[PDB]
Amino acid sequence: HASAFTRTQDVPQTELQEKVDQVLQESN
Amino acid sequence: SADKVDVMIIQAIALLDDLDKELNTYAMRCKEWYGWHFPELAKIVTDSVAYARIILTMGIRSKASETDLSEILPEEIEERVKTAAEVSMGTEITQTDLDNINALAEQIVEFAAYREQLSNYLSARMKAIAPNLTQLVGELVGARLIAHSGSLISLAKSPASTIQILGAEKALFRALKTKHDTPKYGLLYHASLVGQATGKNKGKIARVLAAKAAVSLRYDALAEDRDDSGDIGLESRAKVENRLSQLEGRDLRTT
Amino acid sequence: PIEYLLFEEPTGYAVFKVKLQQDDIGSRLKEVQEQINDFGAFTKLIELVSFAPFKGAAEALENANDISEGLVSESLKAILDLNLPKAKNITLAISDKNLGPSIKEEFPYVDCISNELAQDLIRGVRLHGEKLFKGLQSGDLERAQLGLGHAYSRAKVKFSVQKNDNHIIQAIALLDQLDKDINTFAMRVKEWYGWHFPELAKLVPDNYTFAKLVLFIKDKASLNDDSLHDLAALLNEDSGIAQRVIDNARISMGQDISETDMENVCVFAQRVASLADYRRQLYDYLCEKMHTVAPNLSELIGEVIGARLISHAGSLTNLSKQAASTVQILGAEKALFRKNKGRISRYLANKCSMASRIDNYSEEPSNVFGSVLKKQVEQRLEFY
Amino acid sequence: NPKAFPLADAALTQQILDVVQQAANLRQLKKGANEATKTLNRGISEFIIMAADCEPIEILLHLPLLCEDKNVPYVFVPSRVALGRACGVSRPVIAASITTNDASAIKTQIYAVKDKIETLL
Amino acid sequence: GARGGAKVVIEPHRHAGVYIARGKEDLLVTKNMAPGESVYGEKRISVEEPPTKVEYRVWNPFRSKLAAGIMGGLDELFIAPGKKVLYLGAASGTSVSHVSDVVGPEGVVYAVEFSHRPGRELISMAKKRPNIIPIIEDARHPQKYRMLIGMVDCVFADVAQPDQARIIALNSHMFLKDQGGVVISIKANCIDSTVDAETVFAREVQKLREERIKPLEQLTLEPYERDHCIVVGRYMRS
Amino acid sequence: DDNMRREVQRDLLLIKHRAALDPKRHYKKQRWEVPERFAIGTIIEDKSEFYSSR
RNA sequence: GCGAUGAUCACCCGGGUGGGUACAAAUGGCAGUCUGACAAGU
RNA sequence: GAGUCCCAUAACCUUUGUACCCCAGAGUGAGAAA
Repeated sequence: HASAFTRTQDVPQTELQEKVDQVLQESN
Repeated sequence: SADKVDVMIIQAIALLDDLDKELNTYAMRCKEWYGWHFPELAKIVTDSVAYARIILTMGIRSKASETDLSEILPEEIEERVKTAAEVSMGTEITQTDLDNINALAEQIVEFAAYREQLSNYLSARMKAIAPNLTQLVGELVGARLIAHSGSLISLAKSPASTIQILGAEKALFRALKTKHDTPKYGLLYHASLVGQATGKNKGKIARVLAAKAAVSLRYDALAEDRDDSGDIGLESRAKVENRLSQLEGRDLRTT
Repeated sequence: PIEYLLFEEPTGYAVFKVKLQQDDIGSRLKEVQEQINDFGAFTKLIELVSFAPFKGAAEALENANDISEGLVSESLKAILDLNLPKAKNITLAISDKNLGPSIKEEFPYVDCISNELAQDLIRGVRLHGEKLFKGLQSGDLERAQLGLGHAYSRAKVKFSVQKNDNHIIQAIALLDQLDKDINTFAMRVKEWYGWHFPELAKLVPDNYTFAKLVLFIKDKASLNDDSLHDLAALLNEDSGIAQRVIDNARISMGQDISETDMENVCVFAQRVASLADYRRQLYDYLCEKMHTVAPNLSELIGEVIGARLISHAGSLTNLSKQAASTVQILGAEKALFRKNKGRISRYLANKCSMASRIDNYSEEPSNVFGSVLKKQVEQRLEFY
Repeated sequence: NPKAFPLADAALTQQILDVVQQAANLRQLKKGANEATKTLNRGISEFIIMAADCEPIEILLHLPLLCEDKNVPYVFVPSRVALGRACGVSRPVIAASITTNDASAIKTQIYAVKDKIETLL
Repeated sequence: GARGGAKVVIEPHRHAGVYIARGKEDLLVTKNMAPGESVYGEKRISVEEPPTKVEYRVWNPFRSKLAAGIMGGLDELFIAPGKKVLYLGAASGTSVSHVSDVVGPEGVVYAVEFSHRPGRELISMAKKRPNIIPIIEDARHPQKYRMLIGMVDCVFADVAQPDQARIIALNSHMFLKDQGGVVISIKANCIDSTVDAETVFAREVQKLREERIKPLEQLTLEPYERDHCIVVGRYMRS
Repeated sequence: DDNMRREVQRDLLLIKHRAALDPKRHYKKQRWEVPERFAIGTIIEDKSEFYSSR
């Protein structure tokens, strides 16, 4: 079942999700 | 003496009856005109003064969401206008349209501010020109009694029979010519004592009150050295109250 | 094969899960159709699973459009994402077929349905309305529908307050009302102060001036040379009233009234002063609005006169609608437009009708045409 | 998109300008805007023709409002100069009306253009 | 005839919300949702009742096809006080305001129009009438404005199109409750001018039947109009 | 109201016997009975109809 | 050096009568200010 | 004993003063000038 707790999109839908994941790839 | 002229009385009541009218007419104009921006207010708040004060507090519906209407409206009503504001249906208005409507609302509240002022002043005139009448019948009735006659002397010169039925000449003379029952309350129906009575006793107290209304009045009109105390009216009031009490103490229904 | 149902409310978007699937072969049987009406049966078929109310009025219109052109909004995407499992393919029932491709693009794993079976349930959802929301806060749909109704409509027509002309009709009705009431009160002020100083009422026939002068001269006994100059400053001494009031106040017939009486005269006179000041303010507000609303018609005949004609027709749309002859008689009761004289009135009536159509039907009317039309009238005036 | 809409193509203006001429000969034509307005109030018009080059164009746009309210077809022709010439009057005509008469000698082609104009709308 | 100084006796008609004004001329009349003005210049009547001044509006049968319909003696009118009404082809408030009178404050009228220009008048008119909801949209795509419409007791259509019957069906399937009312006005000339007026009416009745609409009644609108009829039918989903 | 005014009663008589007043006016055959409920109205004309119908 | 964006089209002896619309005033008219000794309890 | 509840705080009529009107009215629809 769809759950908020685990991301179900498999790609970052919200532009926020774009920005944060960029740092995470950048960080480590 | 400048403080004992009845011509001031007859004008002020005429002004008061006038002032009620236009303030009503302006009230509908505000409701319709402001109703364009927010039509749902009229159903919620019916009072014109409270209605007008809202537009002063809130100019636009966006401002309605956060503005506090506690001093104007109770808690239940003030949230209704808030909820109506976002689901409102009226269009947005320019500041130019906002300004004059606010200025119109300024007139509405001001007229209420003066209308009570005239009412207070009229009461002051009532207790100074015909005090004994006021204690018995009241100020607001007392002003119209003299106004119908046109002068304190003229009403005083009249008998008690006319005073009770002074305000229903239309029903009177029509009834007299058509062999039908005549009015029994006339203008005096709106006195507090008549309101206290019930059923057929209303007719009784009207007759009793009017007889004492003449007693209190014709002291005021023809007194050379009346004290501005209203004592005769006060004792006259007690007699009618005693008459009302025993009259109301009756039980038509058998025990 | 349906499991989830998408429904839209004026308050927000509602998703439903289909607990039981109605018989499809016997869809047209009366017995299945009666169930859709029956709330108890319908609740067994579906259950409200989600509702996300719109944030405000603006969002509803934007989504209301996006639904209309068969588009998916950000709000719709978020709700469907949270509810629909990834999954072979989860089936969603939707009223609009056009929204089908849009939903498929954003979510490849969802298959949309718009067959009669979906329509049948969608009808049931809309049938029972808030009763299915099981106490969740959905406001009142009927009013919210009213909330969105003209909002959706006026948007497409691009309706604006600029085209609105009711403000003119209200202004004229108020202005004449103000003039009557200013006069009526001002007369009462004259009677009120007439007792105290009857001659002065004769000296200053202008009622507005009289209220101001009474405000200064509350008591006729108070007479000073400096006060004479002050009341002389009020208006001008050309009429000589400044000297007359001093002389008259010295020898005048009015019985002195009480301090309470004089208090009301100035207070009432103050009220008359405010209304005339406001009436002047509203008159100016009328003047500018005609230049904005009907620059041609106002420029031809005048702001006030044009307003009265619009009020007579009931709306600028009505005035533009009427034929030239009807327009002429529209203002024939107050002689707004007024044998050779009659010809000009008929001539002017057509050009007034000529202009009203221009103003009403132009989103942002100008006065370029209004100028030349009047110049055409002027040439006719000289010719006759 | 323009206020002038729909505008007949060069061919259609010819048949529209055809019908008006016989209507003028048969006394079945009302010429000028205010007459056209009157006919719509009485509901005695098959359809009404307008010139798209009217100076200004806003003056004749009230006629569209009446027809669609009354479900009457309407169309615009490019030239008021040409329209007036077909009307038979020596002055430009911005708007014209064909009056209702099932007893016209020119009934057939009126209903013919009345079909094309409806398709145009 | 109905000249200003004259007086009339206003009485209820068989149909709820419809009133008759008697006198030298019998006028079909209804009470005004918005007293003090006329929507299309129509003739108005004023009554003093305890004293408040209630106002009455005349229906012109020639202008309003429904009013002509009532006049010919329709057995049943689903349009009634406290009923949800959806009006197709609402060109203006000429008839919608009249319908708005019958439903009253409790009910509403969902007015549907396509062309923008008449809508502006409709929007202005719907403002003064809180019970009128105008939806400026093509009736051919009810999906576009399903957003704004709830249950509807009766669906009325005066759309003068060859394609009306499908338009009625999609709306009726989508908005009309079961056992709800359907009132269609048909113009033979618009549909198929090639064939007589009579055949068109028979054809349209057939299209209603296959759409699960049971026709209840037929009326022709002479002397008020030609080649016109009102169909009254009930939507039997079962 | 009970004990209705004579003028209202006379008016109702005129409508019932409306057939006979004018020789050139004729009406549908009808049986008119006083309604259980009714109102009397004064009819107000439009401004544009000043000459035509006033 | 024109025009469908619109040409053309009540009484009496220049004057007096007559009439209509809107506002204001009348201490002008309708228009005349009810009756009069019982009532109430045991 | 007896109609406030049909504004005697009023309606209508007469007289008076103020400002307009006597062209047709769903006004008409092709002449005018020479």
